[PDB]
Amino acid sequence: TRTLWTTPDTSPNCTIAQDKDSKLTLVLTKCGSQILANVSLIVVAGKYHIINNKNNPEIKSFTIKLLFDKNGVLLDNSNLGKTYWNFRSGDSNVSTAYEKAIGFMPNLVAYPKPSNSKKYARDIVYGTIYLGGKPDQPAVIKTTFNQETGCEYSITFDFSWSKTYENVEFETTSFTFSYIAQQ
Amino acid sequence: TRTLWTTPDTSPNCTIAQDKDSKLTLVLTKCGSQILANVSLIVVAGKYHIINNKNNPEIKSFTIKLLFDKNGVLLDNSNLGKTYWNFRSGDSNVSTAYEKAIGFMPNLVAYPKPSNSKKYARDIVYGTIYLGGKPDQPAVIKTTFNQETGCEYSITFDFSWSKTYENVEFETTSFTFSYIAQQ
Amino acid sequence: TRTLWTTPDTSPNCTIAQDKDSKLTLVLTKCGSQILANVSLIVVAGKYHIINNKNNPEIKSFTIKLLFDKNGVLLDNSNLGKTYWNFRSGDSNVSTAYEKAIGFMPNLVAYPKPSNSKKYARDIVYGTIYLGGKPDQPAVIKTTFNQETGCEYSITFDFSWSKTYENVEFETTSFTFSYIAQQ
Repeated sequence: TRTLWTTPDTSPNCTIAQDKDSKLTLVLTKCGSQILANVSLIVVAGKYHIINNKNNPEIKSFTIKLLFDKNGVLLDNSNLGKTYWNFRSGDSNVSTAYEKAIGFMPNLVAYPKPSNSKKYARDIVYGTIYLGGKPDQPAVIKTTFNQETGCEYSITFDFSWSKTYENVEFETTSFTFSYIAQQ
Repeated sequence: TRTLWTTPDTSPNCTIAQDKDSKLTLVLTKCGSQILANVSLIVVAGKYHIINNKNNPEIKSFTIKLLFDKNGVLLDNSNLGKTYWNFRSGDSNVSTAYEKAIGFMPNLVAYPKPSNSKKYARDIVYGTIYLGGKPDQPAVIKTTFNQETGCEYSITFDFSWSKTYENVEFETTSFTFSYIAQQ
Repeated sequence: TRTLWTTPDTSPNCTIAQDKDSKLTLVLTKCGSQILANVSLIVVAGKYHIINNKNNPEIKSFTIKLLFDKNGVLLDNSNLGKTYWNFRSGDSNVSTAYEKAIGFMPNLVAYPKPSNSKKYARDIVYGTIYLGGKPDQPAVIKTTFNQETGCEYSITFDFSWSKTYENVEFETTSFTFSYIAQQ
């Protein structure tokens, strides 16, 4: 499978700025032609952990890329660690190894490659999450489909602020969206 | 079925202002009592294609109506073209229009018809999409259930901008919501 | 089952400020590891029915708590009435009470208890609903998971305004979100 996730375990699984500096809590759940997605992010390390824009005003956005082969396995030059990401059983993920989740991938027809044809804005799903769950502390999470090259399919999360933040931990609220499946 | 959609093909399928001037990319996917919906809009023609509010400040909202008989077939005086809209098999629809679509329709109990009784606002699901996928360029998408007359069921999208736009193509981001099913 | 709901009937089922003063229209629908949730609120009685902030500027937020035992039955010191809340069969509920809908519950792993650790903000799902479906009249709906004590699981809705409202009926638009299931 119903579900292809990174375990909810919060053992860091994502490399933004330095090795295993973050936990991306992505959960994809197939309902026929739509994948239902729930996403969250805890930076625990280095750049992007604590934000001081009085210090570093240049720092106010970053990116996490998920790339996939013709089959839909995570290509290990994705920001996300390949081991934790696999179809879920219970509190774990069937262990074994991931293979053949096509149609967990976003539809190429619906969400074309940049090369294949002129892209429209339906490729994108803007959402807003909140740092520390504080209403005064929002940030944007622009999810973008099959727009990376060096892969057959992409999901790519772009995080951005626009507010000058002084000592704010980048741990987000949950956000939910859907996209159209390849099959 | 799982899914009732307009093909993602982007061959114009919707009549807002003039014949086939737009592509409504609606995708309904039944999860028991809830329909999970993903919606997008590309205007390609005439009024509402390029927005100049310096020229036409009066122009900042329009409407797309989906009407359904007792059975849940699109009544062909809906803004959406009746041919492209049918239960999905592959990237097409078996290309013979459906007969038994009910319970893709929004619940009359939950979302009543405009009776004498006190009407509550739970009929409505406000969302925000973004023109050209630009954060500076938002617009509203008020989805409204079973409030149109001359039909048994309605889904109706109301698009509005508070913002004075100078030469902006009305092509939207994806937006996802859910409603309660009739059956 | 697919669905665990409060009937869509407008018969008050929730106690905010005084006995049965409100109708919470909560609808949980299991798609594997994610619950897809649709929520609405009609206050019909007493404090929080009509809002005058010229009169009572102190009044601009309130809370509805859903509590669950190890098994996932609503504990009857929840704001929501235990009788109307049960797995859906037609537009009714088989009128025989459920025990142990676990995995309609939010995951403890994902959404931990306030257990003496660093708590992260992924517990929370901020949304905005609109009073009377009027764009000028928004309110916030901070949904928060497993953060209440005297229970094994919690869903808790926090409603807040920040705008001075003069004679506004607190009846909301629908709002849709998802959380990760326990199992």
